[PDB]
Amino acid sequence: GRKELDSYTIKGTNKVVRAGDCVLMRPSDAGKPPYVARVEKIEADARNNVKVHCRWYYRPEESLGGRRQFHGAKELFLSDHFDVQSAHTIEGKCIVHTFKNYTRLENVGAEDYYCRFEYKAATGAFTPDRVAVYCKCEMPYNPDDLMVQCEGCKDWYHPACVGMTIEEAKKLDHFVCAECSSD
Amino acid sequence: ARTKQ
Ligand SMILES: [Zn+2]
Ligand SMILES: [Zn+2]
Repeated sequence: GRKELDSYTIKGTNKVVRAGDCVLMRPSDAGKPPYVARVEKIEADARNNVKVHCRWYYRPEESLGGRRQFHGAKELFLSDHFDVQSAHTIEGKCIVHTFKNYTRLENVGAEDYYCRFEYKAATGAFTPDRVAVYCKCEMPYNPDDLMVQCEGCKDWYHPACVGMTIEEAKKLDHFVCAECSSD
Repeated sequence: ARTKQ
């Protein structure tokens, strides 16, 4: 049979894994960046070697559409793929923030990830269905991309989309869109 | 102005 375990400590590494935490898993293949899974259940086998029940986060590439324009570098999709893996497969814990708490980060580390979509793998479906769009390029926000906010419309714009490159945009003390100064 | 990162 199997006992269910409250906590796992990885490799005496001062790191404690509990259900609900997000962790990284070594791929067998050398090239790949580590997989990112949410631990849902920890349990010890009959012979007392530990195993974990996993929900997978999908990278945009694994996903239906592939990486898109607005998909950030650390975009993940919570899947509905489940699995079970040896807990020796775990390397370190990582964090997968909500979109908003990601945007709030003082600065991003390899540790840090974010998710704004649940992705059904068999149907290829995405929840939610609607995205919010910005600028007059009218694209969804990509956190990697720098955006500036007019003080009139208080809409957000890409510097290039309004005809300035990034480092003058950094210089702007005050910004008003051209559409505010017209007609 | 206010920027987003
Ligand atoms: Zn734009
Ligand atoms: Zn404006």
